[PDB]
Amino acid sequence: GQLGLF
Amino acid sequence: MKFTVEREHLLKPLQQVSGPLGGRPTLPILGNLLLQVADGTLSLTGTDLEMEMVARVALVQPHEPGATTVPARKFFDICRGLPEGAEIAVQLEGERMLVRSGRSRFSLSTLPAADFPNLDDWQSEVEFTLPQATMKRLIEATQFSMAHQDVRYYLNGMLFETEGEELRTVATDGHRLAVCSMPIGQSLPSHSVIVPRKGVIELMRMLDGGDNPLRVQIGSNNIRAHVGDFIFTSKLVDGRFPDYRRVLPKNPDKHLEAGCDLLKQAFARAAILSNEKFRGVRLYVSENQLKITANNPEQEEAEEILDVTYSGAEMEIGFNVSYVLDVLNALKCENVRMMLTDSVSSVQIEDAASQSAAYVVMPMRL
Amino acid sequence: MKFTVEREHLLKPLQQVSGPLGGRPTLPILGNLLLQVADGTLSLTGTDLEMEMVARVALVQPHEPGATTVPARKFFDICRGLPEGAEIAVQLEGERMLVRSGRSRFSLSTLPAADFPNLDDWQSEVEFTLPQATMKRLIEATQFSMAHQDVRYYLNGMLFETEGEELRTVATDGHRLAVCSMPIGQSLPSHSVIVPRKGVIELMRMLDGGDNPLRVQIGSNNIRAHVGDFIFTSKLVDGRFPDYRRVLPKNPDKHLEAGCDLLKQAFARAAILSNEKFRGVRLYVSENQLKITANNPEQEEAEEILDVTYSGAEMEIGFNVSYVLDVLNALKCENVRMMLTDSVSSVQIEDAASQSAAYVVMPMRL
Repeated sequence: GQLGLF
Repeated sequence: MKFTVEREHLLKPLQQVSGPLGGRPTLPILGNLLLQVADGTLSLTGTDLEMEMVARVALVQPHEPGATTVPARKFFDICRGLPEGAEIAVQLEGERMLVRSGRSRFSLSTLPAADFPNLDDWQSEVEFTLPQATMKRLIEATQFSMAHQDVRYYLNGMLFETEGEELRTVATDGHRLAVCSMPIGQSLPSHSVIVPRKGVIELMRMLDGGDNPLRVQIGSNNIRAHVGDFIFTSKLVDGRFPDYRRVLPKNPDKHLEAGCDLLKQAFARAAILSNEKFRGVRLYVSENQLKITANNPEQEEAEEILDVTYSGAEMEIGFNVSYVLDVLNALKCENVRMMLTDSVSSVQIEDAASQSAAYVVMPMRL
Repeated sequence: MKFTVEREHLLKPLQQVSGPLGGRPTLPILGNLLLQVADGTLSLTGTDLEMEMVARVALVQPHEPGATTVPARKFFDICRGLPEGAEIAVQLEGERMLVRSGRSRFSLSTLPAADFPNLDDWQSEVEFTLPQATMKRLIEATQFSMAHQDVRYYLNGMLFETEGEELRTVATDGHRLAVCSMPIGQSLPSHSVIVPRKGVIELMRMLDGGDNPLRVQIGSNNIRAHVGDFIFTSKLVDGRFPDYRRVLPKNPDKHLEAGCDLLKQAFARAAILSNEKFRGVRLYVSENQLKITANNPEQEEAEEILDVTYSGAEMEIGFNVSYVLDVLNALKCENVRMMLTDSVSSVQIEDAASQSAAYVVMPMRL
């Protein structure tokens, strides 16, 4: 799924 | 309080000041506009407690000083509903305000001007003037990346930073980020503040694309912008906004360049067959070629092949196609550059012929 | 099944047949378009069970007969998303339909053509041809008076009645009624049917504004309209519509004439200060004058005065300003005639220069 920048 | 003025001289001011009003939200008073006559000037003020929009109109006809508040929507609709070139005479009659034009009469209910919400006085610490178009470019280039109703409310706004001879805006929702900077020819102190989502919109809407410059004033807890005869002021959001310098990919060795429009249209068609929930599309990069694929639960499949400039190693990487399209839509340039690292690292996108704006998007896992 | 057709030859048909669909089909296959290739023609059909829209597209390129159904919106979006001048090659391959254009490929899920609804056969009982302009006039003149989600289902539609050489439409929600009749140069049998709201909107959408004749066929339970290469069919509403002849005010001797725009603008302004629920306004008619007043709970008041032509007797009558506005907004004429009888009677409104359309509004109890 979607990953996070921070 | 008394004043007579042309309909067309009230329309834009009324439209602008009614901007901060979210209909009939909080207190009843917030659905009203503050009317004030002082000197040969009529001032109109709309507010939502968080921000305020003030319009000043020159009174060339006889007038009497005073203040009151009236229902914004109704007063505006009345003025707009009257014929073009209409003279509008307004006079306060105790608890109601009488509006007259031709043989049309209207009595509006009021609320004490003394009870109208007003932002406490504050002091600016930074001041500068810049073209309206520049402020417009800054906001448009990053607005789409602000979070909406995120717990970390400080993300639900836009960062405005003064650094060197430039003004910069930053927006991110944790998945994608946008940063843009423009020079204003003025030496500026280093300052960073977060403007609430609604303030950004109001500021944007306040630009008439005119030539008249924009005067910006920033304080520790407020921001103010003067355009023509309008003055916008908003509180700021508290909290540490992420540092874009720490989000920009550190080693985007692989560089792909492609025509922005063919790229956008390909992603747009592929998105049709992407999962409606997660919007994932797959990018396959090979020598001078990009293959975009999409599939959904029912196993439909979209495939797009485009010629691009790329000499790096082959790799596959997934992305939420909407985040990608938002970026390509904001760039509106001729060619774009995509700088990648690997399938689990964010990608930085930007105009191939300009680094004034940069976009970072975290890939999807699959 | 296979065919290849230029993009611009498919867009119009696709848009038209997707008319009955609404983003939320009630049955899965209703969200699909039936595609059939036979005798050098490609037929596309969209349906929502209550009505269908069929488009015939000539195939001047190699093709193979057959049929299947595919997602309407997805197919339409793929086609319009392709570049202008694109050749769209389509071929059925079992459970999927492949769409190719340039280096763009799409595989769509299908549903058996055998499962596509078609409305079991019916017989035309009344037929006539009329100018598209006449149908547009008949619908626009009355559409607004149809009921919105009324338990008496037959009021949510529009009555189409043939009498003598005239085709007439009637619409009513119980409070107000609209009726319009136009000669169609044919001697027709006395007949009437009720077309569902959805069907009325579809008939209007299919009018292209040209000289193509409109062929209408009416059955015991269906209506069909043919324009150019499009065929629309809808189920009729099983009801017992009211008789407009019996609702028309019984001889309203007091005739008031006024400019439609001035009258509309005066009503529009007064409505601003009317009850946001009952929307009531009051009319005071006297020698060549009309005074429209309005007030709400907040104790706000609006007053409009205008010169009109009136020689009758003085009276005060109340009306729902929206009903009055709907009529004046439908009339696109210079002057309007209002025919009143008394304060407890309904009023009949007409273009002062045309009796082709009549409107009846029940007054509001004072």
